[PDB]
Amino acid sequence: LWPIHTHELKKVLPMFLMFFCITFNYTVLRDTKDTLIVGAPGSGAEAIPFIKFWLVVPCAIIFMLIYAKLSNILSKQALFYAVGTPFLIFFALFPTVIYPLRDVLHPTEFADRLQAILPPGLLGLVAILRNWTFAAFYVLAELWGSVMLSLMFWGFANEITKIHEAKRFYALFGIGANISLLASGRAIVWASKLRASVSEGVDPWGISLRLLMAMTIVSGLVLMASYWWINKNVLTDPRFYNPEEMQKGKKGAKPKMNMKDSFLYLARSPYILLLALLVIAYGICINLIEVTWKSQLKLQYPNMNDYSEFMGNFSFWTGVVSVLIMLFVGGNVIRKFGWLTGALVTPVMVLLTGIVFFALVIFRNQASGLVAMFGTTPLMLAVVVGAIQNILSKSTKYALFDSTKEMAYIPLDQEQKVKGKAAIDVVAARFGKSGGALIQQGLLVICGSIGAMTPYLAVILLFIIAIWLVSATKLNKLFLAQSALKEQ
Amino acid sequence: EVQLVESGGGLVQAGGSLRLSCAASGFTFSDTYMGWFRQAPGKEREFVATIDYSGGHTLYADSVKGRFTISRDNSKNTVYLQMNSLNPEDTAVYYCAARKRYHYYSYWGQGTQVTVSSLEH
Ligand SMILES: Nc1ncnc2c1ncn2[C@@H]1O[C@H](COP(=O)(O)OP(=O)(O)OP(=O)(O)O)[C@@H](O)[C@H]1O
Repeated sequence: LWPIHTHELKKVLPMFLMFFCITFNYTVLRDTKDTLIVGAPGSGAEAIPFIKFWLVVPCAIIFMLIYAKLSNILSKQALFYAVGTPFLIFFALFPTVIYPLRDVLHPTEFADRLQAILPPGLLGLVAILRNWTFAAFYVLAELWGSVMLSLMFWGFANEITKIHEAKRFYALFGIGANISLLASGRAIVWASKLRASVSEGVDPWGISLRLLMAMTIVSGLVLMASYWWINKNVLTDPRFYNPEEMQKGKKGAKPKMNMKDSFLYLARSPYILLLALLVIAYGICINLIEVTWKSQLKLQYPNMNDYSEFMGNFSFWTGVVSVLIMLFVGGNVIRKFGWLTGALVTPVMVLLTGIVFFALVIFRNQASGLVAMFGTTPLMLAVVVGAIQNILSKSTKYALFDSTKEMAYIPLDQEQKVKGKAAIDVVAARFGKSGGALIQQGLLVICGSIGAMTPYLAVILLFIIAIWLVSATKLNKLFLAQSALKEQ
Repeated sequence: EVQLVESGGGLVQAGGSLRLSCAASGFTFSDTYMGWFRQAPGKEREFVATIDYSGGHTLYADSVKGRFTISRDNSKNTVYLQMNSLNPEDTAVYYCAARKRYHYYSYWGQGTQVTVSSLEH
């Protein structure tokens, strides 16, 4: 689609370019960080739940504090530059300085001397210390995705966009995110399949990493250039933007509740409680399967080039399925089949594509022999099923799960509406991710490996989807009742 | 009806070679997915190799990859399995399996027994 007028073009094209560059970098780094962490020497998918908690969220709080104290000393555009340019500096220094020195910075000797002491479940924790530059890459990719996408760009947009433009501009950005998924997938596939220079002695992944980070640097430079252009040619034009507009809404400056003044609001009434249960269950269910799926990827694609090429193809097909969804099942299913079915499609889809995946992962030897008669191994079949599950979730999230969340936010009174919305999006925004990481950390420490914890992940996934299904079924009763009295 | 029968089993030595046969009958051989399995006494039946429909796609077990090669002949109805560099771990009764083009269950032959320089009895 292209639902933007002709006069708003000069304002939206720099915005669309900024969003395209930011999402392109986000996808490239999201795939490259998994490639680096999972394919590292002495590392694997077990390092992912340890990073995502013991490095991502403390660095997240550190960066949020630095940003909050920096916004008061720098101007808005100077703040954007001072936050975005360190990212580009790191992504230019990584493949040129930090990755070539990865056999000098990484303390492999101390790392294995430590691993010989810690329990075998802390292999994912000693893989952080063994690959601490790859861990810094993971942290900074997560911080790109958080800061430069959700905080920086979206604050810029919500500040400079008009309310009468916001819906169309955000729909255009939603379709541009899928177009950038397509582009970043093709670019990662190309940079990975560029396993050229047959003359050995060079790192085949070194060239791919140089190409990926070079595309990232060019995209970040185009981002900075479009930001400068929209500041010097648009945000100073009294026709597109005027700071006399958002002051009305900023009179009541955003009162972000800390954690627990909302943890009690999640206990005020069963409505917001069940909605928080839905969000938390989604956040945990999406994370529970990803670590096992990435272990299966490390098994199927040992070297970093094939892993990154699969991640590129996976991003490309996530983009394809996202475009198909946004074009066909955009707002169809919710209004066609009620709120309960729209809220239940995602849990039952995760349930089906997760029990199949965990059956292929647990019953490998039982399946290898029946699947072998179909040309594939249960490892490749589990990889495919996990990729299908991830694609379906990341595709019909924005159209099936978020669309039912916000639809449930409707029949509430404005006070409880905004307060409970803030409560959910302040606690369960990570609570789910951090909990899905902590569950996997505990299961790795207790069980001892990823292959040994997968029978317990399936039981936990069934115990959470059961909560997800029962809470969505109960929330549908309080959603249908309150909607009827709101009519009169 | 779906009679499968194997041939070529026996013994050579630890590191020898054998060529199994699957001279089947009773179905459209050009439209069936064949393959070879084995079941040592006390172990579970594992697969050795499968041949797609014409020889394009072959899937070997990671324990026999590079050593064994599976080949069919849609004209001369028979599935072959050229076994080379036989290890003492290879001793088992080898079954030939056959799945139709759209079915989901594989028919099994009576299986031929293969033994190689019996290891420590
Ligand atoms: N529709 C979307 N298109 C592209 N990116 C998105 C979309 N929604 C959210 N994001 C990005 O992804 C994040 C949402 O959670 P996120 O996807 O990070 O959890 P996740 O699935 O575990 O991914 P990650 O591995 O990055 O944590 C946000 O930080 C945002 O930057």
